[PDB]
Amino acid sequence: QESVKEFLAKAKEEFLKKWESPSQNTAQLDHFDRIKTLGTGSFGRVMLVKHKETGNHYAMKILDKQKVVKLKQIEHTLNEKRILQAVNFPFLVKLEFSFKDNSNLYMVMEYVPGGEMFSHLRRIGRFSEPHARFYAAQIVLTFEYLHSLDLIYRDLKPENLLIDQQGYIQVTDFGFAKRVKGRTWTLCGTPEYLAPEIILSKGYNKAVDWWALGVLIYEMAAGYPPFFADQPIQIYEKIVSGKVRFPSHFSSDLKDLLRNLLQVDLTKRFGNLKNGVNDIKNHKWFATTDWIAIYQRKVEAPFIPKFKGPGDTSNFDDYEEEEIRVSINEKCGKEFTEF
Ligand SMILES: COC(=O)c1coc([C@H](CO)NC2CCOCC2)n1
Repeated sequence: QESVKEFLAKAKEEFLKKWESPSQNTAQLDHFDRIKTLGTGSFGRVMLVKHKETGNHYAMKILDKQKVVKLKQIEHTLNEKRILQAVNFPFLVKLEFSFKDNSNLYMVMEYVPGGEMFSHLRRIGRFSEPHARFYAAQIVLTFEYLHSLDLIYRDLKPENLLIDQQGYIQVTDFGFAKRVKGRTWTLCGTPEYLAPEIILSKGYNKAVDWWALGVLIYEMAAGYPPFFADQPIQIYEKIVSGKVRFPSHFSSDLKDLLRNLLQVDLTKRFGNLKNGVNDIKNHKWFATTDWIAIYQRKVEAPFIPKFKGPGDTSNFDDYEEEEIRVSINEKCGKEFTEF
């Protein structure tokens, strides 16, 4: 379709210009007031902050450089910031500022108060097929965009999808995203969502994102993921078998789409065939989806998360509040020069 082709050509042109000349050092820490910790990880945290001059709220991801190095995440953190400052799509969280100091890397992103899809899914139990399909369509369009830029996302899971004030998805956490023109090899991603070729230590490509979409759609429509087991080793055994049991309440069209996304043979997997994303967009399960209306955010969403305003944190969890300490001495300057 000429309009999609022209859209994606322009998208790549615009991405490449920012990719080749990344923005750097566009804010500093004392421009913000810290409000609340929204999430943690082994090498950083994400805090709700408020800009002191504008009053705008943001989600500030703070990465400890020394822990990034120790956990062998240097390239991944450089990927994350370089990609985020270069992309632009309705369903991707926007990076507004980035900077670094003696101790930390900072990515200041839009704050989405509706919370993670994970929370809403666990609260409701499962989404109806129309509700799952609305979110899935946004992921399909997002992956069509990312993959056209030679980007692999590699962290699709319900925790990484925020629900915004219109009830639409915003994909967050580009910590594993990478520009890859052929194959890549790193073991990363959450066990339940890993494609077989990742588990088997193969060179893999964008087809792993389409596998993860199959896992996501299954989990949204069932309320639990298809390869569920108590420990990762047992999850991995189920994944590589690819034996999947579908709830009888799944429609036949849903089952057919899922068998083609959860195809162990990556050379047969939807999204990775000659017709690319169009095998997904044209599948019967998506027959009711108006792809353009989704892109233009003209479809009424299945629900609007309850929240009081742009500063409300009620849809996020409570964490111990720790210092944001900045050393008097620069750490790991060399490793993060390009950030
Ligand atoms: C270092 O730890 C993180 O950066 C982190 C941990 O948990 C999360 C979640 C889901 O991954 N995403 C944010 C995105 C912005 O709004 C709150 C949640 N991020």
